[PDB]
Amino acid sequence: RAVGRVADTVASGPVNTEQIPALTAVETGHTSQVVPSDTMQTRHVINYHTRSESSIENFMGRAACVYIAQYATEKVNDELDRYTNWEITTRQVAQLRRKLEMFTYMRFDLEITFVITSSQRTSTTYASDSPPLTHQVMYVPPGGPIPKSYEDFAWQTSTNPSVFWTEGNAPPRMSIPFMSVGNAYCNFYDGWSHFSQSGVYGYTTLNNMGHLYFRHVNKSTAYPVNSVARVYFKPKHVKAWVPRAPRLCPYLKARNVNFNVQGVTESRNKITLDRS
Amino acid sequence: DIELTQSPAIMSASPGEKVTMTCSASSSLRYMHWYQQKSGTSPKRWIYDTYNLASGVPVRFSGSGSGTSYSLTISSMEAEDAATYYCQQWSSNPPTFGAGTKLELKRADAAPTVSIFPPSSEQLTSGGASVVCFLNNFYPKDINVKWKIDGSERQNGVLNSWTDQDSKDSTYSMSSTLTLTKDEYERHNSYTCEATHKTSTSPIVKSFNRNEC
Amino acid sequence: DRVRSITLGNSTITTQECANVVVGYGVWPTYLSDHEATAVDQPTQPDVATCRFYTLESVKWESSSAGWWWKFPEALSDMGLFGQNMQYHYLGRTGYTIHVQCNASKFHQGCLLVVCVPEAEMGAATTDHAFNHTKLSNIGQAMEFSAKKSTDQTGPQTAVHNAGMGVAVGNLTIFPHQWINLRTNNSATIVMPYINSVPMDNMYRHYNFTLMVIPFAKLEHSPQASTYVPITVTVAPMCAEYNGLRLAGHQ
Amino acid sequence: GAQVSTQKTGAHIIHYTNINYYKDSASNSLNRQDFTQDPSKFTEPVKDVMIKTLPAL
Amino acid sequence: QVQLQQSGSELVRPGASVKLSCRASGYTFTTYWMHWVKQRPGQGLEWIGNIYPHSGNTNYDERFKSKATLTVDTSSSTAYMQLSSLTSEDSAVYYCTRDLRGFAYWGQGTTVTVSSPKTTPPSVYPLAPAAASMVTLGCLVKGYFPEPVTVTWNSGSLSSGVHTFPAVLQSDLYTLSSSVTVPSSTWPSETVTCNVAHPASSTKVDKKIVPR
Amino acid sequence: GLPTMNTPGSTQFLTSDDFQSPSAMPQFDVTPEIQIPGQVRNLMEIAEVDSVVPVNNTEGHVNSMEAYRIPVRPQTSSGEQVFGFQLQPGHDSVLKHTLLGEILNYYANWSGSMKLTFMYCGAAMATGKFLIAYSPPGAGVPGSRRDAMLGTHVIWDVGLQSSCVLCVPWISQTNYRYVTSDAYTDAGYITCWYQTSIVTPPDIPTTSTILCFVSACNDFSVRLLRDTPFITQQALFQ
Ligand SMILES: CCCCCCCCCCCCC/C=C/[C@H](O)[C@H](N)CO
Repeated sequence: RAVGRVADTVASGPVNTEQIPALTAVETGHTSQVVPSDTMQTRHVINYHTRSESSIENFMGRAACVYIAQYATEKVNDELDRYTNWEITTRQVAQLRRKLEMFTYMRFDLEITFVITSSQRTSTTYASDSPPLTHQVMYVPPGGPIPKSYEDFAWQTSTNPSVFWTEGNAPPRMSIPFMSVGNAYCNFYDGWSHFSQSGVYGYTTLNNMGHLYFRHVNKSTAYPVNSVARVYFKPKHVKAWVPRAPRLCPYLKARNVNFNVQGVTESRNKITLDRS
Repeated sequence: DIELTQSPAIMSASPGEKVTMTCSASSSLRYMHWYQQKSGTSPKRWIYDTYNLASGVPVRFSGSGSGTSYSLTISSMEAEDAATYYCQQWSSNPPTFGAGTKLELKRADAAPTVSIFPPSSEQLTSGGASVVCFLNNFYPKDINVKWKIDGSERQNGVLNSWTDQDSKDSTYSMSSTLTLTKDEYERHNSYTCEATHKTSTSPIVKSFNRNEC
Repeated sequence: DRVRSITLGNSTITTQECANVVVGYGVWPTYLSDHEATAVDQPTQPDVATCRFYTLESVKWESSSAGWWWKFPEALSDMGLFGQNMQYHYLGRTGYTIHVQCNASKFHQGCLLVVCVPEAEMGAATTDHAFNHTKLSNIGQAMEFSAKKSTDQTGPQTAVHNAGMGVAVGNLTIFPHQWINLRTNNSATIVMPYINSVPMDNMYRHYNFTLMVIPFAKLEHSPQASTYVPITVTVAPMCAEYNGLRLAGHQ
Repeated sequence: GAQVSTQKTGAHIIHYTNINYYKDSASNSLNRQDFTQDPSKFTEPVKDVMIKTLPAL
Repeated sequence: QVQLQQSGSELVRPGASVKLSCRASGYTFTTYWMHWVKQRPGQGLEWIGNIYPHSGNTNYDERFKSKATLTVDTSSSTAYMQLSSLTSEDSAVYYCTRDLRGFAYWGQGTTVTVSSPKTTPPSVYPLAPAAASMVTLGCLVKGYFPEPVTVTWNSGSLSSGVHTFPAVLQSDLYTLSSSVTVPSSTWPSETVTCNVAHPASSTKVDKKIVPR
Repeated sequence: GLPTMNTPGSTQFLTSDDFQSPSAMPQFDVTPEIQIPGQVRNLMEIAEVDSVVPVNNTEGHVNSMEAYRIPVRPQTSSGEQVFGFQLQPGHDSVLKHTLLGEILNYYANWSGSMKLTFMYCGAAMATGKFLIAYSPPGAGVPGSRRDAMLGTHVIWDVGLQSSCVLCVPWISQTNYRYVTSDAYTDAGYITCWYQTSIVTPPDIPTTSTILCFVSACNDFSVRLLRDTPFITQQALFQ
């Protein structure tokens, strides 16, 4: 028998026994293993179904948007300026955060894809021939020197990893290893940053993954141009421990588990079904 | 609606205590800038991107603030920390920011002296009259002053000039002056000044008369 | 069977209506091994002065009760030499045996859910405000859930149907749990191992798990019956060891 | 290093070849063909074994 | 280092087009936003106008619209902030700040008043008492219309206890005071004098203080 | 210069592809993994665990613990109804927010048998018998115990073992049903009836409480991964 394949049902007949598979006790914390071959008469079914879609690698291994960055070729305010930054976190989007918060601890590699589009800013004229735009997405490790402005020396990236990409081609992509200092990524942290139980409470004190800096490598354009970089994360080689109950209430903040009080489900009119 | 400034107008702190800041903005923000305006030159930049750095700012300075309330907290005050602090936010109608959060260095509270300099012959010849009394070397800033001549009080034409914080003693010096006329000074006798403060019980009195030359 | 004796140190718990014992995630508590250690110095291992049954205070079950929670190891900070070893050491690592016990007659009814929830990070009551550590866990006091929602400026959100975490309280039965059904049950026993992402941790800055006792069916009886039903919680550390000996904390 | 596995196909020419091109194991593709499981940690976390047909108490 | 400073202007005959000059040359030229922060004696910090050299896209603020022309001239590297059709409210210290992420490179700021007054000479008046081991001194300056004033004591030889007082305007004229501490060893032994000079009006007033 | 040719599909970003990419941190030494208890390898290990069902979700009881408590009392005539819902494990408002319901909402197909466990939480001196049935969808919901004894039922006898399991079999014409329910893949109805009554001694409160738990059997599976329709946002969380 293959692994992942669900169990077949055996044939059963009528019984008159002192055995009681239906009568149990859920006070023990034990979920009963009653199959339909215990409370009725079944036929022999050969079941070819497989649990391939339900694996942790298949359930997590889709690329999901985690951040939408914005930067222009000419500065109007801040935001948006000629460059922008992003502290790496998986908690600004609701879809991947709820998928990750079904487990307490995790361990995975990371594949990062950027979809960098561009559009012309609103002006009185647009007729201008422009060369192809080149972008840089520098990764600054925790503690390193951050770019203070445009044309800064820190974009020389002698040890920091950095990608260059010209518009029109395939999206860029690079793989990341497992970057935690402990043995697993903590999705939750019931604790504080200081030993006196003050400071920051929650998972914010544990996530320290560095920043991600974006800019145009072209010096200028004729007329200004806004640009949007979408970050896509796909976990791979995933391990997961201690499953949590699923999040019911909608999130409010990217650094907190805070919530407004919601009902447990939706309401109906009466507890009984009524028709014939 | 809609005005935006710092929350405390005039504070006071000694070198050795906490300096925690609070501001207000009419519109939300993502970044926040904190500055320091000293009396005598232009202000300087102390905190950008709510935490990052400056050129000459030491390690004891800290900052935060998101949306409509800012916080540029100093963990320990020293003698070089006497300046006014304002915010910044770029817009789309920048809010505007505050005017600056005033503060003075704290030490033992000083009681002043009051010296009346009578008008000489050179002012009364030209056509003017000004009886002065100078309240110098006091602390804190607040003084109730009053002009009393021959018993009754006078508040027209009075002045309240304010020196800044000193660099040697960090106290204040105030000029309490009224202006008069050449026959307005020739119809009263005893021109006095009392400087009411919480340090002393009774305000200090110096008196002079007109019937002596 | 329904009898059970548990002996740990110089203390013994007897039970005559026991359901069973829930053992963690199938894992018994054990000591750390050489291929999982990080700190280099030798740890201390007081096996009988520290691994013994420590009883907390009691709570009163009413027909309006919402539920209680305790956060560990901070709930046993004043208990004996277990609390004295937490003060002098930087790291600690232990498993637990929790025995929650609530007796009533055959004329009372009610059901409690007794969960042990790892990393139960709680959300604040006044959102946009940070909140105190005294409202999250006192040293041995039982913190109380509420029926309706909480509007405290510096505490957590205590509406029990959200369990203080933003989830449905009915889905808490994936954490190691047992029920105390007064029709059939007298007490609940849960054996918890050490669950963390690091092999050792500070026992002051970090709450490992939160033991919640939530009434799902409320206590109701005749008025001429006994009206005071208490619930008592007895916790024993298991395989506790400590690294990093310095002066007494904690700051 | 040509690893020849079995393709995912239905029930009732079926293989594929993979080369690894990079030196880091973080650079590989996903492990989509591992479907092992044991739910007895969560569904039966008890100390004494509970037989299905027997009484529970 | 970003060089150098900004230049100040005096009261002009009315009707002309005023024009400042910011010499901000630490360039790094030329793609930046020279935001002109303004400040009254009420210490309120608002903005006057910006520009962009690559295109010419100037900006403004609701109080200084109609008209504040700020044209870019990169060969001169200058930035103007004067507004046409302005009124007498603009007596303010004028910053001309180049850009970075925050407001990093500020200017030193020039004060320019505008009205239709006449330059009046200063009037150094005697302040001498008519009693201890020390005494104070002073010489009041009454009635000077433009803001430049001078505070000198004995040509800079007794310049320690000189407490500098601001001149709050009343009836559109400035009035401050300027004192010094004089011990009894020099009082009334030696000659102590003061001088208030107005360089915009070109008159120097010297007085020797003798006690009555 | 090896002669190649580009097929359709080049320079595209499909979000469910398996390609290799160059590492950004080359020769990085990852920290060694330890034995944490509770490793999850399949999502169906979670869905096979009992979670209590909010059957009494009539407004306003969804903001309290009254959603989970099914009231039972001594009756005046036998054969009444206790509760009833339609078997839609990812669409019905009774079952979609349980532990089995939140996992099915990440998918579009489901298949297999499910378990319904009921727990009498009354006094130790009160006795009762119930009939929990399951009706396949061809003829509408039953309206009496006579219309429900003809279906797939079980008769619960309340005694020392406080729990009983109604196991819902897999009866359909397709191999998979749809999570967001349509008329083609209807799964039926679940009703519960009074077999006799609740008979208590004196000095015992009248109204009592049953808790209901749902899980999945060992032949359960899901298919067609999709996004959940439960979580939503307008702007990015700051
Ligand atoms: C221009 C080069 C771009 C290269 C991109 C490098 C960024 C990789 C750093 C992120 C790696 C860790 C991501 C963090 C994952 C979750 O937040 C953890 N569960 C919590 O720490």
